[PDB]
Amino acid sequence: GKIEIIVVVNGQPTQVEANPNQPLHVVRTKALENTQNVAQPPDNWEFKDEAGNLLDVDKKIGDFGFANTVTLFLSLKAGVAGA
Amino acid sequence: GKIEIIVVVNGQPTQVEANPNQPLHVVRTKALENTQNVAQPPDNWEFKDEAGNLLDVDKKIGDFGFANTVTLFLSLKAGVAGA
Amino acid sequence: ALANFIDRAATAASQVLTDFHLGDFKAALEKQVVAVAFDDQAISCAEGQATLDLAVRLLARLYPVLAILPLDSAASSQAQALERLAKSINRKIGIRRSGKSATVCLVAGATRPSLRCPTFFIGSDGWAAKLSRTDPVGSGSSLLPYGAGAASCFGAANVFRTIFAAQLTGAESDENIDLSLYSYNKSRAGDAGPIDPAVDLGETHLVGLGAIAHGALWALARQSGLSGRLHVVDHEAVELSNLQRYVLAGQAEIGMSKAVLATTALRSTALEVEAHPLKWAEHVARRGDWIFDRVGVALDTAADRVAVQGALPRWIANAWTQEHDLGISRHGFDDGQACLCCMYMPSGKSKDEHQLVAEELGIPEAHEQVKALLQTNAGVPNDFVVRVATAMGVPFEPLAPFVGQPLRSFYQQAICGGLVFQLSRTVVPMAFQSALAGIMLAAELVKHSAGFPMSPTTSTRVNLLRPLGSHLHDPKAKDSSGRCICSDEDFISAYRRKYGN
Amino acid sequence: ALANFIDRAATAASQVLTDFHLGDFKAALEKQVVAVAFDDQAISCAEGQATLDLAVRLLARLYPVLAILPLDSAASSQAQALERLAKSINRKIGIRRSGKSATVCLVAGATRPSLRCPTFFIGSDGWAAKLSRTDPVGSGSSLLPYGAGAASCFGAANVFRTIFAAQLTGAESDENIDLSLYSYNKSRAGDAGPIDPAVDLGETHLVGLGAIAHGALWALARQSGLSGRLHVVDHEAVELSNLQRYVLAGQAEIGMSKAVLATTALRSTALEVEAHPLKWAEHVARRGDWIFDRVGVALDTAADRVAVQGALPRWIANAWTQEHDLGISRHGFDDGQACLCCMYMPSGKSKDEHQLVAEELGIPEAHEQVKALLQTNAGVPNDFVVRVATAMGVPFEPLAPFVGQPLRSFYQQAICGGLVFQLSRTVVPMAFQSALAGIMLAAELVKHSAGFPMSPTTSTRVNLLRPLGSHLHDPKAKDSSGRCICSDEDFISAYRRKYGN
Amino acid sequence: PELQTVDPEVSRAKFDREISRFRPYADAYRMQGCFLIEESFPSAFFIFASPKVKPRVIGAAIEIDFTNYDLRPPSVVFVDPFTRQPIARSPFLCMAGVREYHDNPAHSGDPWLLHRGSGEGCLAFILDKIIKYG
Amino acid sequence: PELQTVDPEVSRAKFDREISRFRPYADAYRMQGCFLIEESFPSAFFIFASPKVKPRVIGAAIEIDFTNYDLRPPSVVFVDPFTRQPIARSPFLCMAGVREYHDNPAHSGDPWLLHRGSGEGCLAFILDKIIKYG
Ligand SMILES: [Zn+2]
Ligand SMILES: [Zn+2]
Repeated sequence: GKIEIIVVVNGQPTQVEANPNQPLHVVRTKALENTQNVAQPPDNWEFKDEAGNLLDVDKKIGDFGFANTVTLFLSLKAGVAGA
Repeated sequence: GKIEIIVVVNGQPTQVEANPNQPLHVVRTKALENTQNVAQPPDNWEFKDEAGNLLDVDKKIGDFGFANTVTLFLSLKAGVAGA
Repeated sequence: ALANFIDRAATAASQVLTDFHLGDFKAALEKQVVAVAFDDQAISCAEGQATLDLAVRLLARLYPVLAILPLDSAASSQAQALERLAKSINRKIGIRRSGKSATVCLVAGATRPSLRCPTFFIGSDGWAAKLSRTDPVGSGSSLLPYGAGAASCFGAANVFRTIFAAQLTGAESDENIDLSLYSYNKSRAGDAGPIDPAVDLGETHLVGLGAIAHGALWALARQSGLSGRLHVVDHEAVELSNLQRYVLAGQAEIGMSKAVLATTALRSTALEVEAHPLKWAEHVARRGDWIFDRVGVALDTAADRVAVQGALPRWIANAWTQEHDLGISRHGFDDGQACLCCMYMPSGKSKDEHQLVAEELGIPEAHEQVKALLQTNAGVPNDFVVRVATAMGVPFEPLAPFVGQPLRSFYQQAICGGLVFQLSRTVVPMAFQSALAGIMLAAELVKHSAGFPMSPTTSTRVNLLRPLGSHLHDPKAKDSSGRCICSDEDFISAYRRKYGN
Repeated sequence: ALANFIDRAATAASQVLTDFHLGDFKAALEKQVVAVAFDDQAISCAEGQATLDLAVRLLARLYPVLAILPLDSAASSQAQALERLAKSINRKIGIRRSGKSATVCLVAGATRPSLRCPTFFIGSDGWAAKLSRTDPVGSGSSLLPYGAGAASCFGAANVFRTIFAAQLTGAESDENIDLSLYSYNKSRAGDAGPIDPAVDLGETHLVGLGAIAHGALWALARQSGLSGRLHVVDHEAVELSNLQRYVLAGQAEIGMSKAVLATTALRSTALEVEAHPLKWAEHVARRGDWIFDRVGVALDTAADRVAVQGALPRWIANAWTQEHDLGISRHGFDDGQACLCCMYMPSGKSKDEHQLVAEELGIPEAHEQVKALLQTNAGVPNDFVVRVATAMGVPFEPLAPFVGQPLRSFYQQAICGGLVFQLSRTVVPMAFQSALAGIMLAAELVKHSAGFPMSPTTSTRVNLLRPLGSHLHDPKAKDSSGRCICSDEDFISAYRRKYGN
Repeated sequence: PELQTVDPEVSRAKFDREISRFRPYADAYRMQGCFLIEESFPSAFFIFASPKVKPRVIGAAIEIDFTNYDLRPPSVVFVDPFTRQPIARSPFLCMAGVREYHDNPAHSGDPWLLHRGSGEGCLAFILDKIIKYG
Repeated sequence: PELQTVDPEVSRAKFDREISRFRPYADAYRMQGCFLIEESFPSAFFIFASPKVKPRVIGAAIEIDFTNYDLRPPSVVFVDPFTRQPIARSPFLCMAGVREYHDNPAHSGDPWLLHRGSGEGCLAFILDKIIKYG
């Protein structure tokens, strides 16, 4: 049963269809291309669920036990610059 | 004014007349002869007043401020033998 | 007519522009005439004056020629103020009083200029920031600066993405913005956030007084009705290059203590501001109280931010800017949510000695050989050193004496001793980022102390090099390694001892 | 028929007899026949049996031939008991049943023997001890042993001063004695001390179980109506020579633990006796309580006695015998009066180094020279060593190597090292002294625990080598140097913490 | 210098606990030549003498600072035993758990918050290494 | 051995007071080479190292016993610094205030109760002589 993921990528939401046997870094590659966020190295992005837990991109999309429609977040690490 | 001293010497009382310009070891010599307690060295004897204070035998009999009739004690040091 | 700080600006743009060329960038700027047009509606209210003020504070830190365009006679007064303000920031800035040559335009109030160039209408209503590419949006009538000042930022951001569109990917102009700075959602008629500006800050510490802090100070200077005591903390002074983001530093403030600047800026507010020209650790040492009601953090390193959390304040509002993003995160310590330290926790796990030494030498592949050399304590072979030298991009001859020596002696002198580093990018943000994060840090501190309900998510983020995100909330969960200080029973006891629960 | 311990007796008499000759003393004893005569009045009461018992316990430890003389048929029974008792002490003792050859005689009861020799009538009435050289005094009818047993002692003392009068100065026979053991004054009709023998000892410790303690145990065995718990403490065993004073040790008890003997002796009393074959410090260590209600001390050195006071008992009764004297002193610690430690405080004051070194070398006269030699640290001259050697009664040649060495090196090796002592009188008391001090120690412990008013003076002393003193009270005042432990605020707090006030 | 910025209720509680867990093993350390001379928040001063080496010489004296301790690792400074002053001239203690290691940029890849809570950087760990390689 | 016979409330109070009066001067003693290693009723263990002599060597280690203290003087025993065991072979401390002096019969003429209360036989007096002639 394929899952329809909405990835909020740096505040810009996009939608990626995923098969449960794919590893999660496929949804990451796909969302980062839909939103043209391909400059930064992809490891700079934190894949998190709605409660903000950090998800393993190697773990398979089915292993997360997501429902048919799920909203994830692709967010940068919090910054340090202020001066 | 001469003083009349009763010296209890090892439980045996005796009486010595003293002039206040004599040092107290004269009353000691005299009481120890009246009671024939001359064997032991005289330093073995403690000259004490009725409250049991130890009196200096060099101090002059007038310097103690005794009344006309006074009762002193000439007693051995407390012993140590018991076994 | 470029500013004497124009190089710090080029550095900032060289981190966001594809194919940056310095001489080209300067020449692009000199072809521009950025216009600010405003009418009687804009100048007749606090919000409109605020929006015009911050717009010129931002635009004047980049563009060499501005057009200050009053659209009727009511604005002629404000237009001299704005001219003055821009000239205080860049004394050699060009000022036009005609839109003929304008290349981009920002407009406040109700009146359309009839200019041929791309025109953004900016305005506000209380907590709402409003941009429109098509129609005037006007300024409201509240004493809140947050909607007004954010709109200046969106406008300044849109001016930049319009001039430099060829060097920017996915950076379309916004067609409409209507963003509540209370909820960080699209503003709705049903939920109009509280307009009452009577808020008591208690005893609130604002640590770090640089670019972000200046946006916060801008906003706090412009909310009459704030009362309370505010400690501002920073040991440094303003430098010339800082005038590229510090919206409250003109040429006159160069060399001025940042802590002194912050106090002067609030001199007409009802706040009792205390200036500490100290580092945070010196402020904490001298106070000897360790009770901090509210702390707003706008420092520059993760270590400094984590150290604030260690003092265990009741609540923290944290602010930052990076390349593609700016945001603020809120933090109580005993609240089931993330603390400030969670945000900066290191990733990974402690590695075995053999795996760490193999990684620091640039040969993770060689972990098994590294393990053995540390057991046997044997002399490293020649090919091992040729592989570490190659991996690290470093000549062999300096490392040559370590052949045949123990691996520990090699690792000690090349790594712990710093040898290979001898043999071997400061992020400068755009003024409109620093200003808006600062404004957002002010809104958090004010909202928290007003007792309003707090954001559902730990953070709220914005990317101004793109059109506005539609979902600005960013969840972060409490760190779960057990190694964070919000897991530690001693830290939790010290907090509950000071603040209850 | 002299006892197998007769030598310890000759040692005891050689400390009290002028011109002692051992062979003569033994020959004087063999010319004696000491008689104990008694009638129906004596044997028909507790007091009379006690007086006869202790008389034979004393006489049988010195004289080779006794005459046990029952004066009617009622006494024929007691006379076999007494014969048996004397033979248990000295199996080779001679016993006569005729007064023909008697040289001295003691008489209990109402009947005069018509003997030609010097005769002392001994008896009692409750607390009163009674001797008479002229008339019978009889025994009373109480269950108190103190008057009865003291009279046995006065009689035994008078037998000795009569046999050995030529070798004793100012040692007249008593003509009359009538001494209250309650008040230690001459007994008066108005003040008859309490005859009720119901006394609870609480938890009373009797430390040291030698000669004095045996007189105490004699008395406590013979006051039916004592109840309570009594700890008896001593690590040693009875030796042959001890049978010269230990009134409860016959030939059978030789080698027996003194603590075991004390318990056997009280086996028919209502006391709960606890035997500790330990030293005082081991008893104190094992108890771990440090609450001592009553302690009766009959030890053998001042150091041991002072150590008991250090444990801070509520109250102490201290007993001793020396050459010309025996006595007991009472001690509460927080009572304004002397404590046990006051009795043994050292006399003098701390001396300067130069004065102490000059005295220990036997040259107090040379203090000024000694002072200089310790300043200059110079070599002692030859005449200095010849003077120390002479003063100390010690050959010069051993000390010769110290000439020219520093005075400290000399003083260190000759004094601190014990050299001159290498190059270079245990007081054995009479049985009747040990017995009467023991009886007096019992009377104090019983009176204190009965709650009777306590003696005005710190001590009560008796000299049995002379007629009885008429003023037996001996005052001793609290030590005033400040160096005694009853001056010390810590000691006073520890006492008040345990016992109140 | 590191000033105390952590709520000192935290750092002082943990400092005291470290000392508490040192006290049972004080005899064992004495055998190996390790003596706690003085303990007062935030310093612990020890001296080190080899028990087998005779003459028995003081060969090391250190102060272990626990300022901001446990958010920050403790510092180990070799001081003069009598004067308590730092002596000039893995040697120096480049090991994880010690502030001087983590503040070395060459060890930036091994930040302390990876090791926090794990027993590294406690008082026994530091002492056990100093005795072992000493 | 001396067992505790004095009411230990007394001896333990005075022992604690001696330590209390040692604590302010702990730094001063460290300069002269005197370190209190362990303090627990009735013993105090110190170690001694010459501060001027370099190499800086442990040259003395003592245990000062305060059993029955102050009715009885304290005992000073030279022990091995690590093992705490008495070492075999004025030297030995024949001085007034120290139990080993007063229990010498040759010093019977100078009994301790003449010196009690006067400052002789306190902890500072013993330490001050050991450092002075050491
Ligand atoms: Zn945390
Ligand atoms: Zn006393």
